[PDB]
Amino acid sequence: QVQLKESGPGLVAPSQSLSITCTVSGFSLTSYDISWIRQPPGKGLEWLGVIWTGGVTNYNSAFLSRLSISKDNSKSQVFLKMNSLQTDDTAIYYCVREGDWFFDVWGAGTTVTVSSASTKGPSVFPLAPSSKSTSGGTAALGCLVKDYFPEPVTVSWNSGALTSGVHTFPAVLQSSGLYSLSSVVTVPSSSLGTQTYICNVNHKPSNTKVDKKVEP
Amino acid sequence: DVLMTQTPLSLPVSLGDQASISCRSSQSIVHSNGNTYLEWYLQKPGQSPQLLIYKVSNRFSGVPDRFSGSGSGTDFTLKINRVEAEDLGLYYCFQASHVPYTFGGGTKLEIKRTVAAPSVFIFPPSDEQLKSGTASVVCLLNNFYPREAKVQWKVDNALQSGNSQESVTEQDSKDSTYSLSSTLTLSKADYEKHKLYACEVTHQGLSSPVTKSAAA
Amino acid sequence: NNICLQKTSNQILKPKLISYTLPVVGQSGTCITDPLLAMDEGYFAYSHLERIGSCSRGVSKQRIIGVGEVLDRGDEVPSLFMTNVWTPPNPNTVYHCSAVYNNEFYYVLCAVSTVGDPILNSTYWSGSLMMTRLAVKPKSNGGGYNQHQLALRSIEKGRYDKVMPYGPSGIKQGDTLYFPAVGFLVRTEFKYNDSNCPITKCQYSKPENCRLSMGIRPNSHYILRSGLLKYNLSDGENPKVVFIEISDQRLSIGSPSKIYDSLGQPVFYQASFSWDTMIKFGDVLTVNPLVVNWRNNTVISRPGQSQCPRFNTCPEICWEGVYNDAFLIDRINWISAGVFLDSNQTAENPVFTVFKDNEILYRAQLASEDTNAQKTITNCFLLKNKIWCISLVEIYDTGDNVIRPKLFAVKIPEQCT
Ligand SMILES: *[C@@H]1O[C@H](CO[C@@H]2O[C@@H](C)[C@@H](O)[C@@H](O)[C@@H]2O)[C@@H](O[C@@H]2O[C@H](CO)[C@@H](O[C@@H]3O[C@H](CO)[C@@H](O)[C@H](O[C@H]4O[C@H](CO)[C@@H](O)[C@H](O[C@H]5O[C@H](CO)[C@@H](O)[C@H](O)[C@@H]5O)[C@@H]4O)[C@@H]3O)[C@H](O)[C@H]2NC(C)=O)[C@H](O)[C@H]1NC(C)=O
Ligand SMILES: *[C@@H]1O[C@H](CO)[C@@H](O[C@@H]2O[C@H](CO)[C@@H](O[C@@H]3O[C@H](CO)[C@@H](O)[C@H](O[C@H]4O[C@H](CO)[C@@H](O)[C@H](O)[C@@H]4O)[C@@H]3O)[C@H](O)[C@H]2NC(C)=O)[C@H](O)[C@H]1NC(C)=O
Ligand SMILES: *[C@@H]1O[C@H](CO)[C@@H](O[C@@H]2O[C@H](CO)[C@@H](O)[C@H](O)[C@H]2NC(C)=O)[C@H](O)[C@H]1NC(C)=O
Ligand SMILES: *[C@@H]1O[C@H](CO)[C@@H](O)[C@H](O)[C@H]1NC(C)=O
Repeated sequence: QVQLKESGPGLVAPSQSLSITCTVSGFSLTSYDISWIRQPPGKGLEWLGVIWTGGVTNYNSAFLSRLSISKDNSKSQVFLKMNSLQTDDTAIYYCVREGDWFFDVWGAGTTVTVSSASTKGPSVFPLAPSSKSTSGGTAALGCLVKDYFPEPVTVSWNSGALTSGVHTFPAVLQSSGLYSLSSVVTVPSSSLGTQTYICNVNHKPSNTKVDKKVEP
Repeated sequence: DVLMTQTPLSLPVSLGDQASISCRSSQSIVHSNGNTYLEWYLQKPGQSPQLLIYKVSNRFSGVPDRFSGSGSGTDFTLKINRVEAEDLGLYYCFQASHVPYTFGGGTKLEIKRTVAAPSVFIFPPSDEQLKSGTASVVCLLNNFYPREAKVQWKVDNALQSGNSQESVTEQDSKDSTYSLSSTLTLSKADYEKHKLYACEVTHQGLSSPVTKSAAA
Repeated sequence: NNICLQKTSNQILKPKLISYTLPVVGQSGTCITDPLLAMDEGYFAYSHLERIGSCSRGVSKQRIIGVGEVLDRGDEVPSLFMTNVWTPPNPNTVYHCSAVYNNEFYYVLCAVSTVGDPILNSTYWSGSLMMTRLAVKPKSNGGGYNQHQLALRSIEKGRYDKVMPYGPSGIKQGDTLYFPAVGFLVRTEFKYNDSNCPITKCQYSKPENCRLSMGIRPNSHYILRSGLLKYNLSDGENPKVVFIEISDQRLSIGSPSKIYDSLGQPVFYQASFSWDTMIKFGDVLTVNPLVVNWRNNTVISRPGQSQCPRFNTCPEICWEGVYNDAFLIDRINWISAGVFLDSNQTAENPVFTVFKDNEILYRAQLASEDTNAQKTITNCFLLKNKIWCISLVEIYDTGDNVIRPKLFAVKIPEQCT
């Protein structure tokens, strides 16, 4: 059970500062060097910094003025702080573990968006099954998640009971500036009306967890 | 400051065929220790990057033997023979011989597969969103191989433009297929009792199906 | 032995680079870690672990334990002249080596662990130790005079489960060697009073923090207490080691320590690896009931992380810091010398520093302000009546992205101008 978990703010205003905490499990910060890597949306991976077991810190020259990396050995936490944040800075941020100058284990990443907008929870609406949504014995049912500004949202079906035939589309920013996505699950036509399907949606930045039941 | 260039931005490859990715470093990547720290990482859709090859040709623990790294000086290539579907993703080369460590721009591996036809479904707006004053009509194309596909929205029988956002999923490991959501978003008033909200799909493996909703 | 006693902006310290003497090959490209430099009389012990790759986890190429003489190299500058080198078989099993010099031999006590660093995999550690004796002036032989390993009939650890050398250097008194050490005590058996912890001037400090940070994590199975390991050469055919705990005055988590004779008396230094970040060292009042009359120093501290940074004196849960020891060089005025990383929260910028309890007297920056560095070991001695100090300083090589020890010989200046 070796894991790296990243906690971040979601939303950061331009010129203000980003702070991310990585909690590490199954290993000692003294045993292993830890590095920070970021993926810009669409764009490829970039390496920002490393903190050594001793506490020596080595950073990419470009971010040296604005970037600080720190660790708490006792609480098994590694901290990244960045300043003067700008839209270019918006990226998924990764806490990685290094063995012999290679990254053996990677955090899930935290999504950081630089924006002056406000965080806003989503509104979930049913995409109802219908004859129009039925082909043969297979039917499509879905939920639309709409109007959430911070990018990361996770959609689950039947509280994670149903993972089969599920596609969650990549989100599109609207003219509103609020993201919208549709999650669709293929289900048997016979099942509909005797089996209850409920979407579970989590938008961590707004501390939203919602259930929407989907009926025909 | 040492730059890594990956020659194929996109590689399409059939199952069981051999995929070959290139990586050039702008300088020698041999360390004083005499080890060339060139590493190859894969990012499957939805996941963090994962280590495949380190020190040019060493397979990281767990990586199957059909993955293979070679190289000399500044030219490195990764070969995937007998490509399997679960190999699709983004491939990055990486050097840690020089600080700052640097990644290559990435290579997307796409799987060539037999043409598959989309399954098309239409979803009319929930009355709940219709209480919100907005109307979203969703069209879903499921499980089609050639990504290229055209979705036409006809309100009544009028082709509509400027009101639709499309979103396509990444290739699925299991079936090597893509799925797409075309949403048409209108105001409640703009949903002026128009009947015939219809969705016309054209795909390489079809001869043009339409799915339509009579407004009430 | 007279030296400047006045604070002086003048650059009167002029250190010499004498690292060429040590067995460090820069050209190899390797990281050199886990250093040890011990000097007593005219002789020194030295040790390091040489790695190919990263310093944390590159593959071990060699562990070196060497001894030799400290000699005037020809121009009234001291250098290290290694005469006897032992490479431990199975380098990866050797941890936490400590060295004491007696009677023409240097004795190195090292932990042996097939489960990793005993501090980190402490419940699984065997507890086993190895004692190796190395002749400082070797001779052509057919057996073990130059190198041999000794039998530790017993290890008297008292209420501790495990005891271990923990720090570079120790002392001799007669035929009894005293190594800096640490005891692993089951946390549930650690008797402590929360009221004693000093949170009075600290708003965010809590009573639990001093007890909690006596381990490497609040929920560590063990706590670590510093102390000495005693080895009486004139005691049976194979003598025992006896652990001796440090007194509980100004108690901090067990950390790499050092005990050294200076100007006729033992001085103890303990690295500050948690919340009491001010330098911990002073005259040893008693050795076997180990009690140290700690300096109340208000000027010298060490860099930390965000929780226990330089100059922190408020109880906090933390295990961070760096070993930057200091060597007493004048007991009449209690002036000491050492290399300290002149930064609050980053391990950088080594500065050679001559200082009193409440005053830094003078200093030489050995590298740039941005120069990453770590462990520091200072030892002072006389050379033709001149007080000289030799400092080992781990410094970062940006070209090879590794750390390597550099040696500075620094003559303490007799005159302030
Ligand atoms: C590296 O870290 C050191 C140590 O920081 C301290 O400990 C750490 C562990 C943390 O706890 C940290 O919060 C601590 O500060 C830093 O040095 C320290 O710096 C502080 C702030 O600069 C100093 O505090 C000052 O000391 C001077 C005396 O030398 C004193 O005059 C200051 O008074 C201030 O506070 C008073 C209330 O207590 C207030 O009434 C004062 O008002 C007058 O002055 C104002 C201007 O200063 C003026 O506006 C007003 O009208 C009045 O005329 C004043 O605001 C204050 O107590 C610490 O002495 C100092 N300690 C040490 C050991 O150096 C370093 O700064 C840091 N390095 C870097 C690069 O960050
Ligand atoms: C810096 O300041 C601190 C206070 O902040 C100061 O602490 C004091 O340390 C001394 C020495 O450790 C303590 O004195 C001891 O007290 C106990 C109990 O009373 C005595 O048993 C001790 O006596 C033994 O040791 C003596 C010396 O070897 C023997 O002569 C004697 O026979 C005993 O064997 C000893 O007196 C003292 O209690 C504290 N507390 C105070 C005064 O706050 C520290 O000394 C200062 N350090 C420096 C370097 O000035
Ligand atoms: C501490 O030591 C134990 C004992 O050797 C290590 O446990 C072994 O771990 C390996 C790989 O994790 C297993 O294959 C063995 O089965 C374990 N041995 C036993 C006896 O259970 C443990 O991993 C060590 N921990 C650290 C941090 O070094
Ligand atoms: C060492 O042992 C001898 C006798 O075996 C004894 O006379 C001497 O005092 C001992 N030294 C110490 C420091 O215990």
